[PDB]
Amino acid sequence: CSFGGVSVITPGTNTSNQVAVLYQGVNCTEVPSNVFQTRAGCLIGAEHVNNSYECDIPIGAGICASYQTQSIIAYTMSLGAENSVAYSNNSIAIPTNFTISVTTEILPVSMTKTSV
Amino acid sequence: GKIQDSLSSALGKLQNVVNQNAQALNTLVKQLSSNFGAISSVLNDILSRLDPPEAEVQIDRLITGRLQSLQTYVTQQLIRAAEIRASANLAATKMSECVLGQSKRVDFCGKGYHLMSFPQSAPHGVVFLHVTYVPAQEKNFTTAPAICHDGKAHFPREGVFVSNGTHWFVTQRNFYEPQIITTDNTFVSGNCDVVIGIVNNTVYDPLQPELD
Amino acid sequence: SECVLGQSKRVDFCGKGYHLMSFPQSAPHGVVFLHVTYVPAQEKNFTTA
Amino acid sequence: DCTMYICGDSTECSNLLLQYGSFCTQLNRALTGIAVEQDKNTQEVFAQVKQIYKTPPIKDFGGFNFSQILPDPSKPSKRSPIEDLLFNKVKFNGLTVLPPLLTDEMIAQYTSALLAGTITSGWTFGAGPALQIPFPMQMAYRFNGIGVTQNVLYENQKLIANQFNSAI
Amino acid sequence: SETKCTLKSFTVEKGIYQTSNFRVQPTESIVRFPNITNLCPFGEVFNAT
Ligand SMILES: *[C@@H]1O[C@H](CO)[C@@H](O[C@@H]2O[C@H](CO)[C@@H](O)[C@H](O)[C@H]2NC(C)=O)[C@H](O)[C@H]1NC(C)=O
Ligand SMILES: *[C@@H]1O[C@H](CO)[C@@H](O[C@@H]2O[C@H](CO)[C@@H](O)[C@H](O)[C@H]2NC(C)=O)[C@H](O)[C@H]1NC(C)=O
Ligand SMILES: *[C@@H]1O[C@H](CO)[C@@H](O[C@@H]2O[C@H](CO)[C@@H](O)[C@H](O)[C@H]2NC(C)=O)[C@H](O)[C@H]1NC(C)=O
Ligand SMILES: *[C@@H]1O[C@H](CO)[C@@H](O[C@@H]2O[C@H](CO)[C@@H](O)[C@H](O)[C@H]2NC(C)=O)[C@H](O)[C@H]1NC(C)=O
Ligand SMILES: *[C@@H]1O[C@H](CO)[C@@H](O[C@@H]2O[C@H](CO)[C@@H](O)[C@H](O)[C@H]2NC(C)=O)[C@H](O)[C@H]1NC(C)=O
Ligand SMILES: *[C@@H]1O[C@H](CO)[C@@H](O[C@@H]2O[C@H](CO)[C@@H](O)[C@H](O)[C@H]2NC(C)=O)[C@H](O)[C@H]1NC(C)=O
Ligand SMILES: *[C@@H]1O[C@H](CO)[C@@H](O[C@@H]2O[C@H](CO)[C@@H](O)[C@H](O)[C@H]2NC(C)=O)[C@H](O)[C@H]1NC(C)=O
Ligand SMILES: *[C@@H]1O[C@H](CO)[C@@H](O)[C@H](O)[C@H]1NC(C)=O
Ligand SMILES: *[C@@H]1O[C@H](CO)[C@@H](O)[C@H](O)[C@H]1NC(C)=O
Ligand SMILES: *[C@@H]1O[C@H](CO)[C@@H](O)[C@H](O)[C@H]1NC(C)=O
Ligand SMILES: *[C@@H]1O[C@H](CO)[C@@H](O)[C@H](O)[C@H]1NC(C)=O
Repeated sequence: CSFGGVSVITPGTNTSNQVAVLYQGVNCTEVPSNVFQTRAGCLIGAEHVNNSYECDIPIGAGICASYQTQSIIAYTMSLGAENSVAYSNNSIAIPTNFTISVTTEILPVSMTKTSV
Repeated sequence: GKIQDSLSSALGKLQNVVNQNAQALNTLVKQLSSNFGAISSVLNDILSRLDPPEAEVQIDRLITGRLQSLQTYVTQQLIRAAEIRASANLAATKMSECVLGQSKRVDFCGKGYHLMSFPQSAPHGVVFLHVTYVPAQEKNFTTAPAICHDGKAHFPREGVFVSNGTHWFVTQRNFYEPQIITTDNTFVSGNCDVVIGIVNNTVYDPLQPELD
Repeated sequence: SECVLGQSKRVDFCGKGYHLMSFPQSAPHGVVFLHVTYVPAQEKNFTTA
Repeated sequence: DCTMYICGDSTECSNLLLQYGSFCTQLNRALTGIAVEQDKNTQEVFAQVKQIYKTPPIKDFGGFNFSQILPDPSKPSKRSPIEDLLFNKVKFNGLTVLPPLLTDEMIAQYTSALLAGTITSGWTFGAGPALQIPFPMQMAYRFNGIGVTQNVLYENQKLIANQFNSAI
Repeated sequence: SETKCTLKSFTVEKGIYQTSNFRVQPTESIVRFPNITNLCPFGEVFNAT
């Protein structure tokens, strides 16, 4: 048979109360609008778009979801922008200015000492 | 001034270790109310409606379950402590190499070129504030590997040869600051027919005019 | 970070020899690093002071 | 699925197993944490680049030849020749295998961008914006970093490029 | 609501949560077997002379 987990995708109750549902590795014809088939299961309640954004909520196999266009949508995540270096056999780029930047890094060192 | 805003308005790695420990300690106590296949969960109820020969069999079923649950708690704490230990070992290395030194390792003390680092204490950990240099506002020029002059090939001592379109200078590689090519910022090796990409230009001798 | 996005001076962190550069390739469930290094060769002896 | 591995269909088993408390909830939490960590492993190794960089259509790299490790445009997967060599050498009672978040097409696309960043900009794209430099001059900067003087590269360029090509 | 119950809270933060399982249901019970057979007499076991 087709047994499998059920997952709920929510933008957060402080944004909306709409929801989408993933039936994991179940063929989307035997689940019991927007029914969308994924390599990760059958997704109900999100529409599939053709754009590609940065990943928001990870569904799997390259598919993410977001609350943008509302409701829930599907698609393929974005690896990143697209930069094209003008490389040549006698060209160089040299910086004329700088910025001083400061960032943070957080690390756990301890946990609580318990006795039983 | 922006660190202060972004925090005052992110400590999820510290929150998660607190949450995991509390979620485990609660699961340990919530197991004191399961039967594991006995008549109740209370020893004052098996010692009140059973004679001693029959209450042994029911007390052992509770003992086995509670021992199992305590030992599961103690295994998962060993596995979680071995992970906190590696994080603290990395924090101790970053305190040595980013706070008491300047690191050359790429992306070890921030993103950019490490200048300096400052520590701050947190509830069960440490925050590093990394100060780095980032280059900005680039231009293109045209380059050559060497300059040919008087039949010799000249290479820059610590820079790059660049051209603004009509003239040839030397800069340092990370900040644009052009200089006249002289025999004080270049050195010579060989004749100018083995390098590929040599350009023709004049290398200025400082003594030659000044003396004369 | 340290062998592909920069040049390393840590001994043996990026192969045997003096690290020149490194190239990554993806494997199934893993990564392969091709380290390019410089190895000195054909030495002569001399007197020194 | 703890319940389906233990009992498994039967109903006399489920009510008896209900007597053990949260033993099965703990195990599912433990296995789910492991599976979420496996995607973060891959994100931390491979998604180390802001942009998806491309190599220019020429291949004038000073006599250096990177064709065996650049992507192959005549493929659905767009892997390189050496990445193709590496990939040819390596339902039940409640058990399930989840797929990774990144396809390995995506992983090959991250690796080719890391490669084009290095061949075109040296180490500048790892500290900020990518600044192009010719490959022979970048090789000469690297010879300085190991303490060799940089005319040793320019006077031996062809030999050095041949040795690289044979080693590849 | 099933998510709120799974988390034991009234506010869920953004994420993705495993909430339950889907299991197709089977109908009817087909009992297959073989053809040939006899009434299998016990009348020589319980009724022997
Ligand atoms: C280098 O960049 C800085 C900015 O980081 C420039 O300084 C800014 O100049 C603008 C216009 O004059 C001012 O509005 C800003 O207040 C300045 N910023 C700061 C922090 O003072 C600077 O002019 C740039 N230098 C060059 C040579 O381009
Ligand atoms: C360096 O010069 C190159 C060569 O023109 C510039 O790159 C081109 O920029 C134009 C306009 O942005 C694009 O349409 C081309 O596609 C780019 N690539 C080419 C022509 O190969 C680049 O902008 C210059 N860099 C700086 C910092 O001025
Ligand atoms: C390249 O830089 C040089 C600077 O040395 C420019 O030449 C000088 O330009 C100034 C102002 O235009 C004149 O007063 C000088 O007489 C020029 N010559 C010298 C020897 O200083 C030159 O114009 C720049 N070229 C480009 C294309 O920007
Ligand atoms: C760089 O300078 C040298 C010497 O001034 C040039 O060499 C001369 O080139 C011309 C034209 O090819 C020949 O007729 C001469 O016989 C060459 N003389 C010597 C001594 O080699 C060289 O061509 C210049 N390079 C460029 C690109 O102009
Ligand atoms: C440099 O000279 C030394 C000797 O001072 C050489 O070591 C000798 O090497 C030969 C051949 O391998 C051995 O048979 C001798 O026993 C060595 N001498 C001693 C004292 O042990 C060394 O090989 C020379 N290296 C070069 C590059 O010339
Ligand atoms: C880069 O190297 C490859 C070898 O791995 C070259 O491709 C081979 O070239 C030889 C002749 O030089 C042919 O006999 C092989 O059939 C080629 N193999 C192929 C095409 O898979 C390639 O030509 C080199 N690149 C350049 C620019 O020379
Ligand atoms: C042994 O023989 C007797 C005698 O026929 C069987 O008894 C018959 O049982 C069936 C079913 O119970 C009744 O319908 C008949 O009326 C019974 N016969 C008589 C004469 O009373 C008995 O069943 C045989 N034993 C077995 C194991 O088959
Ligand atoms: C959560 O709610 C508060 C107040 O209702 C609001 O200020 C905040 O922006 C909300 N958060 C999100 C992520 O929407
Ligand atoms: C689901 O079943 C239909 C009917 O056989 C089939 O066409 C479809 O391919 C199945 N789903 C997947 C993901 O293969
Ligand atoms: C997305 O683009 C494809 C191009 O092949 C097209 O066939 C498809 O209809 C598009 N999807 C939507 C929702 O427009
Ligand atoms: C650079 O390439 C050009 C082709 O446009 C060629 O004419 C020139 O000789 C090359 N120079 C070097 C130094 O490779």
